[PDB]
Amino acid sequence: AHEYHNWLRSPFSRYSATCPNVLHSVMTLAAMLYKISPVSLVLQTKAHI
Amino acid sequence: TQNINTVDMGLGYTSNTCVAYVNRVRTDMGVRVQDLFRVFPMNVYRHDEVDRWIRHAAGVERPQLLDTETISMLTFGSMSERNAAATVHGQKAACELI
Amino acid sequence: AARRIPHFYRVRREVPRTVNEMKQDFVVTDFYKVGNITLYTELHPFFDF
Amino acid sequence: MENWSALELLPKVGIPTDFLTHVKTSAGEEMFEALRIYYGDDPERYNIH
Amino acid sequence: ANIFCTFDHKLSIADVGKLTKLVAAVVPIPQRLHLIKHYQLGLHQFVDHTRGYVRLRGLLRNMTLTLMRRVEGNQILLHVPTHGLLYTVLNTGPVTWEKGDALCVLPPLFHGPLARENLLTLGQWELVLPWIVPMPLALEINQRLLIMGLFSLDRSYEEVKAAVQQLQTITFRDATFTIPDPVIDQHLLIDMKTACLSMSMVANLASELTMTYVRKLALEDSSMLLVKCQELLMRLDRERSPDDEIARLSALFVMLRQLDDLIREQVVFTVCDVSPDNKSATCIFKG
Amino acid sequence: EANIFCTFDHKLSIADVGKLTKLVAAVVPIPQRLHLIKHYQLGLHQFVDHTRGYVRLRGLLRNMTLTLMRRVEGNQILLHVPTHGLLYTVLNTGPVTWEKGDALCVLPPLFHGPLARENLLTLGQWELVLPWIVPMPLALEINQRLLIMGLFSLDRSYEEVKAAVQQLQTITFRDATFTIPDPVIDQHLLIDMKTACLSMSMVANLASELTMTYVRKLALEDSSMLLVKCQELLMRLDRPQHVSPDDEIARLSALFVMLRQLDDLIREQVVFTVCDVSPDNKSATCIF
Amino acid sequence: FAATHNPWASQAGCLSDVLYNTRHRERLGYNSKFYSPCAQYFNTEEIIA
Repeated sequence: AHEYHNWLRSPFSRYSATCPNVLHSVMTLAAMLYKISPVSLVLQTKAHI
Repeated sequence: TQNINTVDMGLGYTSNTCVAYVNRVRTDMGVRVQDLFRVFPMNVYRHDEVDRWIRHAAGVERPQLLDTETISMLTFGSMSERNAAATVHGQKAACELI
Repeated sequence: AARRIPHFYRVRREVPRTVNEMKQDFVVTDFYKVGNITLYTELHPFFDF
Repeated sequence: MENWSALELLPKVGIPTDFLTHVKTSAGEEMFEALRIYYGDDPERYNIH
Repeated sequence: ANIFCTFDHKLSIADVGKLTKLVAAVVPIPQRLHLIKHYQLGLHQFVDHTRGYVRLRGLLRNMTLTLMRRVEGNQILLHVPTHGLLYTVLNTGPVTWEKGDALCVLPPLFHGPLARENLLTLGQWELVLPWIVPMPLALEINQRLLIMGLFSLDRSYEEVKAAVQQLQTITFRDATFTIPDPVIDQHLLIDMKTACLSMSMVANLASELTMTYVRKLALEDSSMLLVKCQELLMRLDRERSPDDEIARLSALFVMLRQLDDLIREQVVFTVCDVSPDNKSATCIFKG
Repeated sequence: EANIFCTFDHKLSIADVGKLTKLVAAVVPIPQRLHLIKHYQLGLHQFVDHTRGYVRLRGLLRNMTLTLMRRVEGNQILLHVPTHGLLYTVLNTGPVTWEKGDALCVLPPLFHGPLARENLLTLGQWELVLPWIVPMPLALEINQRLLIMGLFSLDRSYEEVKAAVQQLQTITFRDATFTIPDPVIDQHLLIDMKTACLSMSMVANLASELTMTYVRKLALEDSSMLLVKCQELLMRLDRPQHVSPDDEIARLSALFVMLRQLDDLIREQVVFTVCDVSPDNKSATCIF
Repeated sequence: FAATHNPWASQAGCLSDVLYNTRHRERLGYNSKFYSPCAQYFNTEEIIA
């Protein structure tokens, strides 16, 4: 248990337990993992995400 | 050289101004968000090829050669951006908060 | 021409892409911004220079 | 050019010239044909040739 | 050419009684106006946290400097000196003057001092006068601050700490000062940092440009000075496109032009007979 | 001894003396410093010679004395040598905007661009060309930039030097444009570069072993923009053991005097420093 | 009567309180001549003093 050094913090496991199974929740588990790099930020905003 | 000097002879506040009439604005109610690269010229990313990438995809040109404007900007405080060519609106103004 | 199609890939230098691909990286409310560097090459609707 | 000592030495007519804008604005925006401003009090009126 | 100055705040009688002791001393002011408010007067408007002392020297070099003459009700008779005629001053510097030296003017180094200018303060304002020190001590203490700042980047070792403690002391005639560090808590002040950076990088630019320019120069008429120049360069080395060299040479000149508050110490006075207690001295204003 | 009279072989018409009476308190140099002079040595047109060098004129006008023109009444121009210290009023025709703090140095008049080249007095073989009064940063930039033209361009073809100095001749200082027309490579340039080479070799040799590695330590420690500039400028060819306090003191003294004898080639002693500028940027009241 | 309607701004040491306080801006090497209109809302040494 090195929770502040992992790459998946508490809200990922908080979100996995309460989701449905209609193949959109797997897309949300995917796209919660967009990084928060400045390069990731300019790439995300540069397509109006 | 004259030198007047006044004595206030009022108990409370004996003179009231009121904001009366608006002639015009001087800003533009604009959306030109604040260019933080011209406010903080000291900071870059510590790794190269990601500093030049951010300055490539962030619309701001890189200072190529070392001019005395660059060292008076990094040391002292002066007018970083220049006044543009065409201003039919007026003075520009915005800021940013997360 | 078909037999030396590996003989370009033995040397492994990256090629910078055309500006025609720099154009179509953008969304329709961003093509008229100051950051679009492909405005000095889009002149005419019929002859892209 | 038009000598301004003939303005400065010759006796002039007093008049309430009330024009609507500032005088230095009407100078610096060249509403008049030929201005001659001095911000001091120059002695060039006195060299009477 | 006489100047005036007025204080907006209430000025007591003790503040005048401690200010009029400073009846003839230098007070530099930013602009030669005929009437100037007191916030601009002095050097309190310039000090802050991040910037240090070399900034104060650089802005004081280009600043005009005047002489305080008399006091009145709430107008202060500042008086700008003229080149050639002679005046009287006082000694706010901590060194006893003697005959015929050349005084310099440098910013005072006791920022937050034990003297605190006699509590001659107003609301968020305080008066401060620059030191008036003769020239050998002036460029001496300039070198002392400089090589105190050079050692500041690797100070974890202990013999360099004792070297810095040696540098913090000073000697003169009956004079001991303790000039504090530019470094406080593992970081440097930005103007001191850019000063030592400018001189170290103009030294490096010389070290990697002279080996090009002895060959780019020596294909003209050679001299014995030129072969001894390459002898110096070659002993230094054996001891171990236009676009880049144009930037190297431009950066060379513009970065050596940032030491101009260090490489030239310009004299501002010539001492005449001095007084007993060595606090006052008639003098000739130069420059 | 204070007032210098002059004369012309022509006479002076009302149009010409009306052109000239506008130039009260204008600066005019004198090659000789004698009591009575002729107008064929007044000004600078005795010494102008194109395809000889703008730098020769920069070294020559630096050597003349300076005067101020006033009180013209017919065959008397009355140049007046300024004493050392009193407040004078001057007048500039060189189009540069001024500032209350900036000092002044004299430069030969470079061409400005419009092909006007105003001479304001035209005689049979002699026009009157006038010295420029310019602020101190433009004077330092002119001196360092033509020294860059001299030092950079040895052993090169005309093509890359043309492409470099076509953009290096331009100085955009206070919304103007400028050009340095004749940087020609004279013996004066060769002795200037020889002193520069000697001073650079001295500060490369007798500097410390710890000042060479200061920016390397800031590269290993800190990260700024000009640090990235220094790494791109020096990185291509890539515990203190020795400590010595007093040897470092003498080393910095030698480094200082050799930096000063490098800096002397571009930094002239100032000739004027203002107290006020006229707000239409014509005259100024300066002390020297 | 709530705690804080923007928890990345109010409490001492956020991104904006370190980004706009003139103390932390002077530490971070800022241009003193640029105006940023949020600077009057984020000081304390003008406010709590």
